[PDB]
Amino acid sequence: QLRSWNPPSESVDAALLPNFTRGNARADDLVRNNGYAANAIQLHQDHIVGSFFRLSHRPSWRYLGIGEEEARAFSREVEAAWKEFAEDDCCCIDVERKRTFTMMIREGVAMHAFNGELFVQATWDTSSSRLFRTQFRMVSPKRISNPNNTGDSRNCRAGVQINDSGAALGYYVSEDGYPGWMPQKWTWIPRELPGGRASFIHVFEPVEDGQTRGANVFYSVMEQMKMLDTLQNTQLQSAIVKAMYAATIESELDTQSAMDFILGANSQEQRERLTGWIGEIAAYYAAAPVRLGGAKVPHLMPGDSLNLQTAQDTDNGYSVFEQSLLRYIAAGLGVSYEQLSRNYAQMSYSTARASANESWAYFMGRRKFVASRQASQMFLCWLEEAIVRRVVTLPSKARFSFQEARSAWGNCDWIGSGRMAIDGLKEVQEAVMLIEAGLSTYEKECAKRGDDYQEIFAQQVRETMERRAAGLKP
Amino acid sequence: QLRSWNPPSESVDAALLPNFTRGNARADDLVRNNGYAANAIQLHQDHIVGSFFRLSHRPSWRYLGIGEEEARAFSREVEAAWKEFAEDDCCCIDVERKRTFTMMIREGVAMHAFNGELFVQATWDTSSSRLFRTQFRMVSPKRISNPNNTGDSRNCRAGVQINDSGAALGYYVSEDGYPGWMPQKWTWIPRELPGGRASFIHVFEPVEDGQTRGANVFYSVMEQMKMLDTLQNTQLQSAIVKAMYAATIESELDTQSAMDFILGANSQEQRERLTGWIGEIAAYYAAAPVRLGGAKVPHLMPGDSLNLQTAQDTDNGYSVFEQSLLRYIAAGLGVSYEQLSRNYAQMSYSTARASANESWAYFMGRRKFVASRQASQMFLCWLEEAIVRRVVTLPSKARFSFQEARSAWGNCDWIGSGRMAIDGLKEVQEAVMLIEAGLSTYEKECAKRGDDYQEIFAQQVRETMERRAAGLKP
Amino acid sequence: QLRSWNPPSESVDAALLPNFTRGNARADDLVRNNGYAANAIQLHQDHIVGSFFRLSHRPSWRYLGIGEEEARAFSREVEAAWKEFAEDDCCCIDVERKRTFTMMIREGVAMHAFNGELFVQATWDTSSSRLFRTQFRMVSPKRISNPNNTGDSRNCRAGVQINDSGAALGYYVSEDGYPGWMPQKWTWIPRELPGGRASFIHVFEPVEDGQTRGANVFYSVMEQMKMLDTLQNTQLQSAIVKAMYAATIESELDTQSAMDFILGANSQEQRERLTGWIGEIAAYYAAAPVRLGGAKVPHLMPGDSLNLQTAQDTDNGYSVFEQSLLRYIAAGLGVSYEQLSRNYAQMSYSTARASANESWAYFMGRRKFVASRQASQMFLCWLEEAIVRRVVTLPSKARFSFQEARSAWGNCDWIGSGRMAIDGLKEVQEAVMLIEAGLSTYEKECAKRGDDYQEIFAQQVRETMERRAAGLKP
Amino acid sequence: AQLLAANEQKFKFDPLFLRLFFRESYPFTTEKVYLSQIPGLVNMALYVSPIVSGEVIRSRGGSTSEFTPGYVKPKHEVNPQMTLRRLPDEDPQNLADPAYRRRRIIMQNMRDEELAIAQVEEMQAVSAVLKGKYTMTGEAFDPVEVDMGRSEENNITQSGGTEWSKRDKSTYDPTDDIEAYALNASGVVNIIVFDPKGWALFRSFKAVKEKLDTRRGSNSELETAVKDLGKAVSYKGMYGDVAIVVYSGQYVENGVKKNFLPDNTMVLGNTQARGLRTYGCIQDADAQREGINASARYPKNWVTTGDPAREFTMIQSAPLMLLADPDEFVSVQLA
Repeated sequence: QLRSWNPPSESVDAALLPNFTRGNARADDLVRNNGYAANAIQLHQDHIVGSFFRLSHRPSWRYLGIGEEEARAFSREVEAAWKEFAEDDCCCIDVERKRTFTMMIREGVAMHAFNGELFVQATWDTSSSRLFRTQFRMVSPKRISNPNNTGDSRNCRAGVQINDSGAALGYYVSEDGYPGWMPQKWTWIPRELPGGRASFIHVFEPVEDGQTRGANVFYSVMEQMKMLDTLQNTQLQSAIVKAMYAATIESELDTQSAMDFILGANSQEQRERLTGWIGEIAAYYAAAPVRLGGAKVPHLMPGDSLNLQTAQDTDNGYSVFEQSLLRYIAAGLGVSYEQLSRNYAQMSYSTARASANESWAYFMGRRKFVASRQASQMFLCWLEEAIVRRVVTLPSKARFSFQEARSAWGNCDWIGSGRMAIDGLKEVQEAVMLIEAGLSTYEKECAKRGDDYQEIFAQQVRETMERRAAGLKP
Repeated sequence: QLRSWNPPSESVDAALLPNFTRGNARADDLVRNNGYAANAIQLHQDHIVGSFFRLSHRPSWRYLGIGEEEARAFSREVEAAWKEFAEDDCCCIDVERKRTFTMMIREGVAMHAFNGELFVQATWDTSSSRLFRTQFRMVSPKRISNPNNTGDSRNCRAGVQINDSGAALGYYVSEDGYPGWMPQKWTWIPRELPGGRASFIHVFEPVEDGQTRGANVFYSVMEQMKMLDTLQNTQLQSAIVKAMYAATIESELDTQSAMDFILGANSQEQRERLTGWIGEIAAYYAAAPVRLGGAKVPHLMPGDSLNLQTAQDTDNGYSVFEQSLLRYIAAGLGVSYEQLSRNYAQMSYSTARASANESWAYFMGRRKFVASRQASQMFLCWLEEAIVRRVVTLPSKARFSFQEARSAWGNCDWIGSGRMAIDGLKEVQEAVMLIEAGLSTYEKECAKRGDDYQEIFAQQVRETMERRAAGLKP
Repeated sequence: QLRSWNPPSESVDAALLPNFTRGNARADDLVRNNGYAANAIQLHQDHIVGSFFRLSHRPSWRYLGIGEEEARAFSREVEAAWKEFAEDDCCCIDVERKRTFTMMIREGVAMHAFNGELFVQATWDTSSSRLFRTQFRMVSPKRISNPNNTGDSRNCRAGVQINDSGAALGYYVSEDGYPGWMPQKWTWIPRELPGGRASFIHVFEPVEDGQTRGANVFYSVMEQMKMLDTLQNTQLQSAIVKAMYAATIESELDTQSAMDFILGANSQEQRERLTGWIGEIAAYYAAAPVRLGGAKVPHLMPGDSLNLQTAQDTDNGYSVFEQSLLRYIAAGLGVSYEQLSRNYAQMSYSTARASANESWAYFMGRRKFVASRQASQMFLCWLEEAIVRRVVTLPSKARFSFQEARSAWGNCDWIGSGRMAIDGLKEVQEAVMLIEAGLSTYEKECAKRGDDYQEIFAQQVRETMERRAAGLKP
Repeated sequence: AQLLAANEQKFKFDPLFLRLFFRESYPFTTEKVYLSQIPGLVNMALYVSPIVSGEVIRSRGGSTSEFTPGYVKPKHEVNPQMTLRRLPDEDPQNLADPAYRRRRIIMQNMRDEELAIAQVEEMQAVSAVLKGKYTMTGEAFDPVEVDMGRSEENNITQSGGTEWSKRDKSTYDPTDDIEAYALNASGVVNIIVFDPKGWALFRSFKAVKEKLDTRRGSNSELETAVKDLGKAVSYKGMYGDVAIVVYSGQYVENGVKKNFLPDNTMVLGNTQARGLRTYGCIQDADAQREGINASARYPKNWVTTGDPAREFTMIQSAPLMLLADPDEFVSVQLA
């Protein structure tokens, strides 16, 4: 079985890139034919981004000498601008003109999960319906190959032109293949502009040094493919052969030496004996009507029957095989099957909350690992455009210029899915302890709750004043 | 078995579009013959929209410089207008004149679930029974094919005319096929008007770039089809063969060499022996009446019987096969079977509330992903019409014009199904904690409760004053 | 087995309408022969309407400029009038003169459940026993066929005359067939009058566009039919063959060659041997009295016996087959069998209240989906008649005329079954939390409780004053 | 079944015929060779008056433009049941791998394949420049004679008149015959490559042996070519003006082996004679739908499902290599 799937013995990058197309193609096959990939990407979406992905700008006020109040007001301005620019209802923020920021993050994270890499391009849109002429078009991974599909070279390696030190200079984007009859032409695309401008945002997780591509799926999913095939076929055979039945006719006849002599005489010159016996047996079956049930017994003149003696008859064991292996690959691939297909077998209280909190912290890990890159890159490009357009005003006491301290000025964090609910009592006792001991700040409280302290305080002011005015109890 | 269903190895869009008609047709077959699709669409309806889908208009007052109080009063006016326009009792808001806003959302979400896409068209009704001359007619997905059913082309691709960059310009709507004998003629329909007017609302979820169609169902449901078939047939065979019985007659007779010699002599020239024996056996069965029960033993003269020796006799295993696979595809397709067909097997407390809260948050995900598009599009069209008719008054200090900031002015959110009830104690301890710590605002409190803070306060005023007047206890 | 039931591969409307009569006829067969349909319709009745269906008129006072107090008093007048008109004790509100409003809703919902559609007609009764000359006669679905049972046509489609756009103009009502010998004649009936008057209330749920008929039952119930048949027959066979017994007589005799020679000699010319042996065996059985029990051993002279060797002897499996399938179709069709036939197997506390609350919310869904249409239509017709008769007085400051704003004036909601009881502690802790936090209004409190705030306050006034007068404790 | 790109050899070692005289490759998208389509030699003299310019010049319509290329498509099995060629002690553990055994055995199989087509192409070349006739033939195929047009003076024989065997082994000089046969060759001859015994009786004359220079005196890249193909081309040395070579290449036919060269033959001509390598259509659905209908060679590795449920390596080609000028070489049978 190791024949149809073969690992070379070498560093992972040189063991994957030669068989990149086959592994990725069979990955496409399984993610299309199989529901597990859809469920996994959907849960990753709903744990990492969830409803939305919220920007929070925190310029390094302490290091830059900027006042915290000026930083906070400038952040208010940039947050209002960014939310109003992102909430465009006409899907107009993409060059394809059919994806908002939500689906920017969606397709980016999905493709960085599947192929391990995502490709964003900051292009200059001309549609004047918005103040900001920068859109972000996502680039397929099929596009990145060496110019004219040539094999890897000295410095042109699977489509990326690098130096001897590996520094990613640029890329050869092959032309799109949709419809299925466009030819591919390779075009030069630099990774970033010299001034720090993020033109081609290439975010991938390298497992080792010098690696150019991300992680796969199929190269650990062939075994589900062939287990589902084998369980499927074995259930089919079991079902079809629980009551397969042979309906033949035998007789006494069979006078050993006499039967053999009759057969030999028929073979030599006395076939009339066989013809007469066949006629008698045909008359037998047409005067009997030899019929078993609703159907006719298949015509068998005496002396021939099937021997449907069977193989071993122990239990198939597939039960504990499949539970063990589903277990196995479930906290292999990472998301547990007791919800990837939802068993409720013997699961208990500590079971539930321990599994939930470890899995949720681990999704927080993946979120902070493979979402903040895209978030910061897009925010940096948008903030550069805003500074170009003088939408928001930089602090006058800027210790470093915007172009010099884009990292310092464009320092930001992002908020993923909403408020976690698992037990209730858990979150509420945590909340009461934090609010009584002061062990929670504005920033981490809002991180835990998916809200904002400024708005909760303003709305509590509104709550109290409306209760006082209408006669309610604050 | 892989013969009657075949995946190509290619990108998903080019692997689905060539076999679009067959997959969709067998999807129709299974959603019509099978109850699971009906239950799934019904639960999706009752989790996403539920009773109703409530509009809430929040123009970006902070960014536009609009006062929050003016924004709130303008929102009050637009909400009153929208509710009174939507509550039309004569089903008159559609061109078909037989669906209200509720069934707009219903059919839209159902078709965007089945085919992955929904097609709305903003048409100018002439029926003067309402102030607003805009209706929204939904367009079938069968209509979108290339002009005269031609195969995909360079830029005309499965009915959508796009550019090289993929931008969806317009569509070729084939003529309706009901009654089953109208010919199809393809008509041009642009996606949107240049001024931002949403004429042809085409909302679909693209799994990858350049994809034009949504997701399927059958391409993961063929296995339920053939498992239900195999379990059905195997139960039928098991039932019919638990007591199938062969009723033949044998005798001692059978003098080996003598019987063979008699048969050979009969075959050659002595058939009178066989005739005499048959006569004797007929007299035997007519003087015995050889009868077993209520029925006659089927006529078998001696020397011939059926050999109903069986196949293996181990348990079929279908029990744990079917539990494992129902498990499997249940949190595949997404909604758990312990309610898609309702098992109560060994299910526990943490089981219940963990499963319920994760599934409900995930339905909140689907709701915010595939309902807000249609909601915002319809609201934008209706608000544009209202501004045309001067029903509601835009703020005088508009920083941007309506046509320029339709996204900013027409910023809105929507509320789906009503107040979730699962445990009681859970929701009430959450409510008491939120109302004591102030950790809940007007907007998210009303989101959690399915109510409105303004109306709860006004009705609490009414409550207190009526209790005071009538003598009750506020 | 797929032979006696056949799905075409096409859109659901064109896959059902050609086989409409057969599917509906077998649906009638199963709903008549089978108790499940009766139980399901009874529970749907008792969950949707229950005891009664209560009208509540809420004209859009805010949008129309009407004062809330005037709207409430006008609603009081219309509610008193509607309750006194509906409470007619002589069953006189129907043209058939044998159904009140309760059975209007009953038959309407039952037929909209069975066929997916209901047909009401607003006719002008002449019986002067009531002030209102409008009755509502319900129209059978068998009546709607093309004029003279012709097949579907261009615009005349299964009895409905529509345009190319599908707009339902009118209907061809075939004459009644009771007694079973009236001929059918097709009469024209428009769907609604141009002035918005609801003449022919045709309420059906269309699964897709252009669909004219509702949903079925049998097309998912054939499998219960044939499972009940197969389990029935297999239990009958098992019962009859647990102790079927063959009572024959064999003997030693059987001297192989000698017996064969004797039989051959008898066949040729020596039948006297057989006659003598038969005489000896008859004397044997008449001198023995060969008798086994209370009955005589059936007469078998030696040398012939039945071979009742059996088929396989594994457990039938029907146990877990039937539990799995009852499970299956139970939360298929929607109402769980652990009450459609009431199992109490291993069912637990979270089991009970989770299942109950989800099922009850889902019945609230069906109620608000398939009851409010009929309620609003009937209320609109009755209110139009009341305005014609000047029973209730419209507001003088009417921003729009009655005929123009029938939807705005005739805005109404309805209350179904009474106060839900499942646990007690649940409802009471909910009630105490709502009444302490004010999180419940008049309208939704009365919706939850099945009462009225005005009457509860008036009766609490009466309670307190009678307790004070008689000496009790308020 | 492995991909198309697993066709890396870097082993092009044809015996100085298809690489030195017959460089002029013309793979077509069309079945036959259309010599009218090939420009070949261009009409290459006339100018126009210093007022205006003249007509349009075309490919000058070759008289015969219809011959059948030798569409050769053999195959083999690479069934992982053999122990393979084990290069000395490079970790036979990878041979123990079915993956490495299968890939280097498809390497070995396919290299056998192109050297097979190369050796049959060399037989075509030796027929071509030894008689001007080529036998496009095979069972279940009509024998087409493809003639470049070798003239009679290009087929004049040494045995006619006086034979070198029937001459003085000491005083006679065959150089006179050398220019006698070289004059009617439409050019200069600079290689005198013999078959072995032909060179034997050539050098049997003393005048030859004290006229030839055994020294290198490296004239051209022919020494480099001999160093490359030290197998069957043997650079005897200088005969002074001209280079002396001997070809003793051998083809190993169905049951036996024998030399490419006949007993005693010679072709007098240049090292830069023009040789056409017209190539026909490649009848493989893969080749057509990926555009390899006009190419040199096509490999593939592919699995048969069913009766011959196995896996094979398939090589397809269609050469019809000829010589542009058959008169360029004088073909002489020797004494």
